[PDB]
Amino acid sequence: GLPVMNTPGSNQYLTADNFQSPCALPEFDVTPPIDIPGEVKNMMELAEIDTMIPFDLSAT
Amino acid sequence: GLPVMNTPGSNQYLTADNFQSPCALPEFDVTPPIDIPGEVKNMMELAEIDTMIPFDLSATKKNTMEMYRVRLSDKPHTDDPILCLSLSPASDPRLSHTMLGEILNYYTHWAGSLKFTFMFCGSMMATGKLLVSYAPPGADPPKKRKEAMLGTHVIWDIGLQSSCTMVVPWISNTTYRLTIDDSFTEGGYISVFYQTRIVVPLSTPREMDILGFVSACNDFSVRLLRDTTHIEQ
Amino acid sequence: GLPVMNTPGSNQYLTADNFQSPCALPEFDVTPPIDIPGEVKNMMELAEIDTMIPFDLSATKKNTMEMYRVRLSDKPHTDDPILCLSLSPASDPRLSHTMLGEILNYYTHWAGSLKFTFMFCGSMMATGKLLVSYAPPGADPPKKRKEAMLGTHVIWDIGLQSSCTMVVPWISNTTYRLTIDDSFTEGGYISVFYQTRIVVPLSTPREMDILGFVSACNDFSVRLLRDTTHIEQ
Amino acid sequence: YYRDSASNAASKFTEPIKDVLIKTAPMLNTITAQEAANSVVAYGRWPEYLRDPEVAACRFYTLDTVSWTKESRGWWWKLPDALRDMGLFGQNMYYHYLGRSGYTVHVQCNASKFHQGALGVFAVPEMCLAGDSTSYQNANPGEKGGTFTGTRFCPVDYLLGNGTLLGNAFVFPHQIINLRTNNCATLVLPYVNSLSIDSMVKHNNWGIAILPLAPLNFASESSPEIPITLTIAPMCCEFNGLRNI
Amino acid sequence: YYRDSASNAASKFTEPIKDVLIKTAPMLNTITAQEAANSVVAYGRWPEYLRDPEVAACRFYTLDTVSWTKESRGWWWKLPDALRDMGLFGQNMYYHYLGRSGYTVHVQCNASKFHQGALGVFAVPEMCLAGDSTSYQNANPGEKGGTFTGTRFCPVDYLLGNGTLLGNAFVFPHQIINLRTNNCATLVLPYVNSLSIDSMVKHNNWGIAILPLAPLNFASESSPEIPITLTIAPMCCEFNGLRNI
Amino acid sequence: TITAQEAANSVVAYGRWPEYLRDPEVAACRFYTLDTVSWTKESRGWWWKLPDALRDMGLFGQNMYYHYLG
Amino acid sequence: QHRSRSESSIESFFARGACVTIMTVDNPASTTNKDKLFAVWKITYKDTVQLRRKLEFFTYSRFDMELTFVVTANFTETNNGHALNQVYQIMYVPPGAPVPEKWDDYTWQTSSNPSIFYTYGTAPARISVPYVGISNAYSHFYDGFSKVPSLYGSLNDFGILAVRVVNDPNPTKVTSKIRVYLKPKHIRVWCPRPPRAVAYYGPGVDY
Amino acid sequence: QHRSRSESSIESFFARGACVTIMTVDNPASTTNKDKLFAVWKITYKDTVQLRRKLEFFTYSRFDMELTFVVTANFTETNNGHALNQVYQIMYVPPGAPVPEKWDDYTWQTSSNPSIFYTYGTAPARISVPYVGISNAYSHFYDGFSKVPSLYGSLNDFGILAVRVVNDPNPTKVTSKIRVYLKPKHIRVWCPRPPRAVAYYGPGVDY
Repeated sequence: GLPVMNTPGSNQYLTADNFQSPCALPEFDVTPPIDIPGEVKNMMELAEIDTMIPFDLSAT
Repeated sequence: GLPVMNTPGSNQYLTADNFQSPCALPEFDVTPPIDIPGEVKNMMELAEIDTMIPFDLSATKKNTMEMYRVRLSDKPHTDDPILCLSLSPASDPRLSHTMLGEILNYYTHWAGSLKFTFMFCGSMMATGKLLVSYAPPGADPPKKRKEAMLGTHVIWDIGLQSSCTMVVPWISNTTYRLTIDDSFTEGGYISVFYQTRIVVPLSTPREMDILGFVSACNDFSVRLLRDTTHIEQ
Repeated sequence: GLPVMNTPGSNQYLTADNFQSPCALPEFDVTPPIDIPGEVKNMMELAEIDTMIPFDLSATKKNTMEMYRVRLSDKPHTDDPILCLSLSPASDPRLSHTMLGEILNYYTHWAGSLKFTFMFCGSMMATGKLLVSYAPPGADPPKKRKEAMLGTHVIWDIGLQSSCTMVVPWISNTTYRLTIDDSFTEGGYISVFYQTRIVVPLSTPREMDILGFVSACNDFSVRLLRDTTHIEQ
Repeated sequence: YYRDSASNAASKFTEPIKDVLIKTAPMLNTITAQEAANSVVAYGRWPEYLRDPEVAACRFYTLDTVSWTKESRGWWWKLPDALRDMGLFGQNMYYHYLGRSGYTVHVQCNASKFHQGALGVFAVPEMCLAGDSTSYQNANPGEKGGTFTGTRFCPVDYLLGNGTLLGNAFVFPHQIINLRTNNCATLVLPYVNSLSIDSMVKHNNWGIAILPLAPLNFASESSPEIPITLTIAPMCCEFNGLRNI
Repeated sequence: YYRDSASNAASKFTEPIKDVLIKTAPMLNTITAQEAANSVVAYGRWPEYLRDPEVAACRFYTLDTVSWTKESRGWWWKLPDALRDMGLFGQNMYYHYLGRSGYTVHVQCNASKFHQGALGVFAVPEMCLAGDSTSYQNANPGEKGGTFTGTRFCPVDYLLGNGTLLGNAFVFPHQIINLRTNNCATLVLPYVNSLSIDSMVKHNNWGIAILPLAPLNFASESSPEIPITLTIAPMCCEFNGLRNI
Repeated sequence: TITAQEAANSVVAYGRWPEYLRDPEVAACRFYTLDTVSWTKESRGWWWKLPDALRDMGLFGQNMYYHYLG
Repeated sequence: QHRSRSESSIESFFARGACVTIMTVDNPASTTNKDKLFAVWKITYKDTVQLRRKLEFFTYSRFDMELTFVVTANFTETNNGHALNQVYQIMYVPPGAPVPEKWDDYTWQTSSNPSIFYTYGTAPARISVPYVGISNAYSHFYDGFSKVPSLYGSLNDFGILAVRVVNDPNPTKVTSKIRVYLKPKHIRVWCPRPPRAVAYYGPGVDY
Repeated sequence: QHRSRSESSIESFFARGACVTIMTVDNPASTTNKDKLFAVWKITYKDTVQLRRKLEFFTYSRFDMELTFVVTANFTETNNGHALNQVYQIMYVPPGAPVPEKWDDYTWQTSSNPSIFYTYGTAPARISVPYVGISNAYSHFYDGFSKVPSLYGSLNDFGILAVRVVNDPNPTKVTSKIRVYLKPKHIRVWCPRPPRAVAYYGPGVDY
């Protein structure tokens, strides 16, 4: 058919790759999401929350 | 899905290929580069830097400060050149350790012009004349000042100019020449002769020194990269 | 990623395929070509060069200078041809060693016209007539001058023309013919006959020589490349 | 194919003179005049402020002179270490966390018309030296400087102290003082570092080396040793992180 | 797919006559006239200067004649070696590093109307000969030339000295002198070499061979041996790398 | 180019500039620097003859010896 | 001008793949219960003469890495017992993370360390690492100290490579070697310096 | 005209792949410690009769090369011990560089020499070399000498091919042969000459 050449790095599994995969349950309808109030989109939004500093970690 | 056929040369690793590869640390932000001053974009830009020629690699004056100086004394001369230098930029022991030599040692074919400069480091009260002559390829070096005078030469007047420049052009049947070759025994020569004695006014010392520098012009080139460095024992 | 299916004929090496391959010396600058004069772009351009036909491959006059000459003597003739040559460009021992023969020996099918030239190398004071006749395919060669006169022929007059040309056209049921074949025993013949004796004015020598040259016209062609050269013992 | 771009299938060097690029900046005036136009600007870059500043430190600091005899092998200093005790520039150096600046170095030699010799001045960036074995005491000799040596801490002159031949040393920004032609040299060093700003107390941006290419000689009964003077002026300084005292 | 192009999935031969292509150049005038229009231009290329020159060497050089008897087998010369001692052309040859030029060769035979025979003149590029075993003494016989032989250094006539049959020799630029038709031949050889210019002292561009195709015969009491003369004229010469002397 | 700015303080003999013969080599145009001579505290003088002094200097001498008139 | 300077460019002069290390691992016999070997190697160019010497021409540098792995194996004794196909884990530990100290350990579990699983007998494994550094360029020469009255000339940190065999022990001991081929990419350099001679070089600027 | 001259063209007449050499290597037994064999062969067309004879029709030539490698292996003794898959290193040494002289040597390390790593049992390895020469064309016949009062007819330099087995010795000796198939490409020729007869040819123009 179409001529092709296999480059190095084929038939390997890299745990950090981003490839399309075959779906196992096609023709399945998922429960739609609802508008729950508190949505977090970045973990820095959690660092901007004031929290008390433990000043006395002495065993006592 | 799509029909495909596997050609010869698949599932092989060629150490000279240029293929896209999978990134190992995606979603990572790299430190941006800053504007550091001195940026080098080609290794020929380093060959165009004048560097001193070690004229005396003799074991006596080897790997010291005396090997870069040519001494002009008061003793009578025998019509022989002060210094004669071959034009093998990568096959002459006195010219292979310069920056040009070390950039040529990483390649196989070279081609272009060269430029030499001589600097007189004597007294301000001295006077005289020197003859700088260039012998083209295929001609054995001259041995007397009259022979060199009939060729291509310049008279450098010590007394009104302190430095003399000489540009050696590019001559070859081929477009490129081999850096390392044997049996060539050509490329030309550059020689310095005593056109006139050196005169001093008073008890001024009669021993002077001259230095030399070599560089490549803006039409130099190299190709067919070759590296042979190895520390094996 | 993309779904693909491997067809038959993958991971095989076919010595007649035309696929892009990975370069081994990228970032390398090649010496540019120059305009050398004599450029050959097709091997048929070499078959259109006239070359002498060895007429006497007899062991006596074999691999010498005598095998290219046909001698015209003063002795009486018997109405038999001076020379009769078959038209197998790659199956006649006297015609296979020419340039045309050696280009045909590298192929299997050939087709086109041929052209023969005869040159008279006798005296300027000689006179006479010769009959050059062409026998088409499927006809046995003529044996008497009268038989050849009734066919296709030309009378060459030694005395006002020194060279005679004869073009053999292309006749075949098929569009191509095999270079090497057996049982064919056809293709025609070219024969030379004594229409008239040779007359000389004085003690001028009565022995002359004639040479022959063969070439292919501008409608010749070959195909189905075949090579059988081997030095094996 | 891939969005992250780690894999997508892929005259200014030879010590430019001041007049070439920047000629409208003879603000140097007043230790010398008319020699500012024959100065070399390292890498063809003029010192500049950090785009998107003391006044007292703008002055010149004339270190002690050094005696060039018929035996000396060379001298070297470190920048900014050499100015760690010179007034307000040193004060700012020691009482801030970060600082940056360029330099202007003027070298002068006092010689008569009957002296002969040649000096070379080299400006090495990140001039990591080495002896023949370092500590913080060796790499920072102060304004006193250090001295090379031939065949304590004293690198080798013909190797420049770092294993590389002296002849090639001309890759670095450099200048030549030939007593029969001129006796002054000027280098305008911009700020060179991998970081946009760094702690001055721990890191030496530049090193200055002075080496006699041709020894000193003179007519009989003359002065047997001539003086060499350095004058350093910081340019476009700025510091951050001011401590007390 | 790939940028480097090492893999991307991938009448003028038969000794043209002068009048065909270049007829406005009868500048040859004055060893012969009206035979310059029946000359052959090798490969249909006229000698030309090196695009993006002596005058004395423009002359003709008439070598010695040679005697064609009823026994000779052939003669050969090398170009430019044959002209290594002919005045200023040889002087320039020996006192330069590089040089290039084309040639014009005129061959003449003095014969009466009662002589018969035929000669062939061939111009072989890079005419590497071989005997029956070479040194520099064999490949360069000078203006004296050399002689082929039949069944010292003497190649084989019917093999042309290089193992290939004589009959095929007509692939090379050639001409035929038939005593009953004409007795003069002219070849205009351009410069042929893999390099655009080369050292003349070491490399022979062309070789000229003369072979009797049909032996010599004549009427009784005539001259038993006739003379053959060569006349060579360099064209569009130029040299570089001039030495002294 | 053996000297510059001293060509304007030169003397032209008899106020006549050399000229071609009205109603030409290039190599001989060069300069020929003979050997120097030592002026001591005893010398009395030196003299040369033209064109004899240039009878062995390259192509000018060659032309001199291989022509009838010049 | 029919001559180009495109073969002396920085990319052409540097971007060439060369072997930097050979890492040995093995799968031992299931009878003898000695520990399974694993390989650890810190990424550094100060062991290959050619690459280093070509880098010391300059003082500041930037580049990405392209790493390829060539794996070979062999039986280490004459036994008729054989082994099935083997899978190798090749873990890249970025600069700043813990290094494995035992063949079985949480370090071969962390979601932070990216790994490659390579099955013997297929195309060599390959990855690309970007420019990882806290400064704006690597520094081959550094005139500075960590602590002032401490190391004289900063050292560059690139990461670590660890390798092991996922398969559990067979009844046959089989030993494997992985050769790492490194290729700098998108390289830039600054501030040229004179080159050093071939005197075994040295660990620092010492000689 | 329904007949074409496109099969006598220069490309059609020359551009055909034929075997030029067979290079033998082997991986010896791990008991006997004899040196591991490696193969070296200088690229030259003066050993294949057909290609040479087809080239001697002319005097000046230009072309690129396309090289393919067909590898085969076999056990050389009746032993039950076996071997794992083998990887072969095939190094191309351009014209002018040193040639390997021992199986382990810095020549199989230089970044200048490009290598191919080929795993047994997959598609044959292939590369393409460009026109490498200092003149503007190859010369099959050269009427000249190197030194004038020295070799009579220049010789062409194409490179060298070296081959070895990366795997360390197994307990079983296995011998391998690599066949090289060469294909000229983009070929041009000049100045035709008469062809020679089949007289074993010769090393030069000698006969």
